[PDB]
Amino acid sequence: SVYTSFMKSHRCYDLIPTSSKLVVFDTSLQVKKAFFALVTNGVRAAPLWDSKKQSFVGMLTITDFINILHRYYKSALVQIYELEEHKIETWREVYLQDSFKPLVCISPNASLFDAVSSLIRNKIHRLPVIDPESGNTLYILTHKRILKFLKLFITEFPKPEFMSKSLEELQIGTYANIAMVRTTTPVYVALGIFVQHRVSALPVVDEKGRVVDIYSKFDVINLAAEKTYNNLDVSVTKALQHRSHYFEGVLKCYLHETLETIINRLVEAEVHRLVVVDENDVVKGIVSLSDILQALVLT
Amino acid sequence: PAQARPTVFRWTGGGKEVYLSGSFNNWSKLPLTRDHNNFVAILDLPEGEHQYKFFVDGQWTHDPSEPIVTSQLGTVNNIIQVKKTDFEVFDALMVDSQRAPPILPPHLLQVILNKDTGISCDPALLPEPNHVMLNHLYALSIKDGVMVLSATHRYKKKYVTTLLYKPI
Amino acid sequence: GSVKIGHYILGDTLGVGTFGKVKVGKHELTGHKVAVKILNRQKIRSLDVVGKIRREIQNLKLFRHPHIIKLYQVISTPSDIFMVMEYVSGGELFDYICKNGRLDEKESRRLFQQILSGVDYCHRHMVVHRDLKPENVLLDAHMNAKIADFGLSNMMSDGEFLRTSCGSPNYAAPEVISGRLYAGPEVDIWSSGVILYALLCGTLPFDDDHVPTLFKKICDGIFYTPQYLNPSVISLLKHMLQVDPMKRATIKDIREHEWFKQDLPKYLFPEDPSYSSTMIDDEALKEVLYNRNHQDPLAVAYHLIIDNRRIMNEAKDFYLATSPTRPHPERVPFKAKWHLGIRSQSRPNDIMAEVCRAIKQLDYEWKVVNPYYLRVRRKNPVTSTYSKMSLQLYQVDSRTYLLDFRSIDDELTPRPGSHTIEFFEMCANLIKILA
Ligand SMILES: Cc1ccc(Oc2nc3cc(-c4ccc5c(ccn5C)c4)c(Cl)cc3[nH]2)cc1C(=O)NO
Ligand SMILES: Nc1ncnc2c1ncn2[C@@H]1O[C@H](COP(=O)(O)O)[C@@H](O)[C@H]1O
Ligand SMILES: Nc1ncnc2c1ncn2[C@@H]1O[C@H](COP(=O)(O)O)[C@@H](O)[C@H]1O
Ligand SMILES: Nc1ncnc2c1ncn2[C@@H]1O[C@H](COP(=O)(O)O)[C@@H](O)[C@H]1O
Repeated sequence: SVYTSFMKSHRCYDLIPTSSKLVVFDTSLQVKKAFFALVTNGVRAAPLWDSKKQSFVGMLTITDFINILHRYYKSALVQIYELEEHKIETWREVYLQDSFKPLVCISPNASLFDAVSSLIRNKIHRLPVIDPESGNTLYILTHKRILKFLKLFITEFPKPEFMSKSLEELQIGTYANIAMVRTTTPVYVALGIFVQHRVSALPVVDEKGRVVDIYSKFDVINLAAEKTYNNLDVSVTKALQHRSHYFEGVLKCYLHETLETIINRLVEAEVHRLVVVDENDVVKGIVSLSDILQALVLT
Repeated sequence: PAQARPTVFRWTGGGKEVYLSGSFNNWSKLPLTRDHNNFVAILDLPEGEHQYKFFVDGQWTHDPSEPIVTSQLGTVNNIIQVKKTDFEVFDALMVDSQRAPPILPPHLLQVILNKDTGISCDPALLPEPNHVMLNHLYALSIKDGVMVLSATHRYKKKYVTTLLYKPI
Repeated sequence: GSVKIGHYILGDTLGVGTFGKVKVGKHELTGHKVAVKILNRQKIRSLDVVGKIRREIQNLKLFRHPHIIKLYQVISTPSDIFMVMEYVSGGELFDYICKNGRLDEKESRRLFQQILSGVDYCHRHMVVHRDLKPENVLLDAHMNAKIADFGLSNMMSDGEFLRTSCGSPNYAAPEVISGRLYAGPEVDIWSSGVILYALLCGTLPFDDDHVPTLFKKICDGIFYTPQYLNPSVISLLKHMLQVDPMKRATIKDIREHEWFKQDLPKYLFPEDPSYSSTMIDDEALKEVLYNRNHQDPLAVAYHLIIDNRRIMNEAKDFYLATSPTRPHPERVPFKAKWHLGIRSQSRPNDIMAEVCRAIKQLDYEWKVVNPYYLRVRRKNPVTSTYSKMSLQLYQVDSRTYLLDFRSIDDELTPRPGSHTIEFFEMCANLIKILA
């Protein structure tokens, strides 16, 4: 395809910005301090470095912050002891006692077809770009970065017929096994849904099932920013009040809209997913960037 | 091809007439061109040994500052070996080679992590660094028993500012 | 017989050089004229520049640009190196100003645009001329500026400063005559400002027969502006001649200045002011002399897509961060003040002693280049390789001094660990002691 062959041609180095910032955590660091560092530097994920092994072991993301909170949260009347007293290495040991996960990374000279494949195969949203010579981590590659690169640097024509095909006819996205929360749903319950379903975002719906908001994994890090993480009994609506002053309505799409329209909307909005809705905003499903990139690579 | 290799014969001194006689010209007299106190001819010579002598104002002589060979007949000639390594520029240069604290440059006082960036772009992005700032160590004052180090390094045309969080 | 090298017949001496004389030459067939710079190999050994000469040849030969003197060929002989360069018949710009006096505004601007284009081209290739002055700016028959004599130039390295005494006092920046460390692009800009002044006024902005007075005039940055000067170019001169190198105009600033923009041809600055690549710049390269030469379609295509990317303005924010309406989605919810190295108000001798004993305490090997400069190496107990860093004590103010840590690139093949992190950990051990 026009996009498939494009990703085969270009190298990961092409997506690396001119000047960027990269945060790296020592695995002996207090895990609470690490999540505060992600907020301070404006970074959603960091490579983990073991001084003992002299190697990058893995990645610390907001998902790990969600896992810790849901696991060790007891009530708002008692502190979360493990979150404060654990080290990144100590919780990694608790998280995978028998299961073993390696560090998924990629060379800057590898193609985009390789990068998109790695993100899909490993079910990861964070792919570190590591130079094999120096051993330094150059950049953290994401779905959002790749698709925006495709949109900017690919000409519309030639245009495949599949771009004008509707979302419904292409069968892109998840219209089954939905993971949502009510407006009144406590944050702790939302964290549990994140852990079980392992989805990037939860559409916030009213009594009628119409989506009035969205609670993503990124929004959870605001608990660390405000240091409100010790009260999870609050509703997801109260947790999302911080962005109220400058927020546009939840980004959505319809089954009759074309794939190109949806890709343009996501690249312009710089968000990871759209909520598939009917005319009353009732949620019919979700179209994410992982759904789109899997369609562009396979075809 | 390799049989013509430019060789400079230069006589430093005064004279009305200066000639070059060598095995290459069959010991004829080649007039040297004068530029003040230098007499010069440039000859393309085959590889290997050549012997030569100068005729200066009616006196046969040799260059004392140049290699010589003494015959069993008492003849003293200058001798030169034409060698391939002299005619390759970087091969010729290869064999040729073989208090108060300085005031801090103000350039290093430009801290890429102290620089604020517009709210409308990716928080991971940074301004283009000055090349003199690269590889230099920047740090945060140690707090909470944690020390933070940072440096900006270059990968081909791209730059990466790396932050390391390590406990004390 | 005559003096002939590479089919060129060597003529009269154009000029003299520390290593060797520069002599005109004429092709025995076509009559083409070149300038041959003769470099005596025993002389370049006496003062050992042999590596520096080797580098200057490499860079100058790769250079192509209308207003920089082209290096055609380097001919090697047992006793001598011959540099065959383009020949321009107009001679020095200095001599032209001596004879004809000051140039008018339009001719001064025309030449200054050409000269600065060459200076910019050098900086893009990481070369600083350091010798810039009307004596080193030549002219062809058509009055085009030609930059010459890179003998005093240098190749800029990442994280390094230049303290070397260079050029001439009249064209030297205040930090140069003070012996302070500098980056070096700001020094060429200062020299370009004096050239611009000389073009307009026919005189030098800083000149005195008393050398200590001259050096004070330069450090004060006070020069006379004649009444006939355009206030616009006066503002440009004041910016280039700023004593503070941090307040001194850049080439980006000069390209933006209104006096410089007037009548400016496009071949002089085909590229964006930035010396680092952009997503849009690479795009054209992927699609597969021309930029600096008169326009050709292959060159034209480059500007076509550059102008096409500019008109929309929708692709620039992707590759880089702007420093100062809709906030980025991930920047909305989220102050630490960074500083260079570590500071000490103690005596320079005491802080160097504390460092040395701490280097020893950590079992690091170190060599002393300068009382305030150290080169330290640590062996990695895991990877069995070595981590190198350089230490330099600087003076921030009267009572404050600063220890600077700088990473040193290794020569190794692909290697275990992270070179950047290993540099941090090596500094971390020393900082922990010193703090
Ligand atoms: C100061 C100095 C600088 C350089 C130097 O070395 C050389 N000078 C040279 C001159 C010539 C040369 C070139 C063209 C000539 C002449 C004649 C007519 N013409 C037309 C001499 C040559 Cl082909 C090689 C040289 N090597 C020698 C001295 C030096 O010490 N002078 O004694
Ligand atoms: N490159 C990687 N290597 C190893 N584990 C990763 C990587 N990226 C993400 N993870 C883990 O995958 C889980 C999901 O993270 P996320 O990528 O935010 O969905 C978390 O446990 C991360 O620590
Ligand atoms: N709220 C949700 N409920 C159910 N599935 C989802 C939800 N959000 C994303 N997915 C699916 O999860 C997969 C990974 O998407 P993401 O987690 O957005 O990277 C895709 O198949 C999505 O369609
Ligand atoms: N479809 C959407 N509608 C409204 N806001 C969204 C949408 N997708 C993501 N966001 C917001 O974008 C920010 C980051 O989302 P993400 O990076 O996609 O997890 C959070 O503030 C989300 O609430």
